[PDB]
Amino acid sequence: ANTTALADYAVRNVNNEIRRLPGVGKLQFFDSEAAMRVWIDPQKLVGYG
Amino acid sequence: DEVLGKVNGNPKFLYAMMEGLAEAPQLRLVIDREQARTLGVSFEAISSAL
Amino acid sequence: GTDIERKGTLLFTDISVDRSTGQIALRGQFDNPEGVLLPGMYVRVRTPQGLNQNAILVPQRAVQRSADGQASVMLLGEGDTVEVRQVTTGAMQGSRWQI
Amino acid sequence: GTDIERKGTLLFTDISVDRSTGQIALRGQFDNPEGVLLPGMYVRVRTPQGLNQNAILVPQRAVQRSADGQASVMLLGEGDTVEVRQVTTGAMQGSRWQI
Repeated sequence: ANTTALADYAVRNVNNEIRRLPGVGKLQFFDSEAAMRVWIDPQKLVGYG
Repeated sequence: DEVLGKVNGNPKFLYAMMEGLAEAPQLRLVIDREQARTLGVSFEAISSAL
Repeated sequence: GTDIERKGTLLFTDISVDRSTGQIALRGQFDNPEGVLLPGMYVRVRTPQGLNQNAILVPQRAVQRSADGQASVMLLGEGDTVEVRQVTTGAMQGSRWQI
Repeated sequence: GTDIERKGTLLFTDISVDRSTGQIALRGQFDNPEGVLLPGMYVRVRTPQGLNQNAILVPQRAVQRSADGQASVMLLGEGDTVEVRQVTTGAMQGSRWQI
């Protein structure tokens, strides 16, 4: 399970709604956030100079 | 280790433990700055690459 | 930037790859009767990459891409039911994808 | 980028280290009956680095290191007593260290 898709759904749809609720002073989302990862292969970089 | 030896052997306490991460082996990188430089390698390139 | 299309024949395909980019250079010949094509223009050449007889195409509107990048299609299961089946995604034609 | 695998033999090991990169050059000859291997292509070569007849491989989690960097291993001695035998560790293969 790609936990990152779940976390992105939670941040885009769930956390904002709850933090909008009356009475709640702070939401502590206890995980990461989506990000374009660039997994470089240094051996390819070697091959291409 | 002194205090934990003196404490954990004393029956006054149920247990005592370093609530903390134990030392781990590390991999120091010995960079010959002079050697790398002579080959034309800046320290900036090595630092950025690592 | 223009609506000019020219048909041409693949004359030659190189054996050696360029060192800097790792790409092969090819050569085609295009008739230039009206003088439209000028020497040195940057041209995007559409080159056929093999023909498959059993290819499957559904319009892009019907294929959904999930957050992880895997795409699936909505197939009608037994009892007129909706089933999720992941598909391995291929090429592009018009407004239809390949599967 | 491809599953194309080929075998070859090492022919020549240069003796002069490159001054700029601090490397030695080696030359290997590879059969290319289908013409798949193209000149100039970047490739990876798995060169053997010597054979060990009595290589000792242990689970990687079974190695300890002291404050000085000297690696040591717990051993089951006579009488089911744990002994500390110091060890020098080699390379890392999969989930095991070469001893």
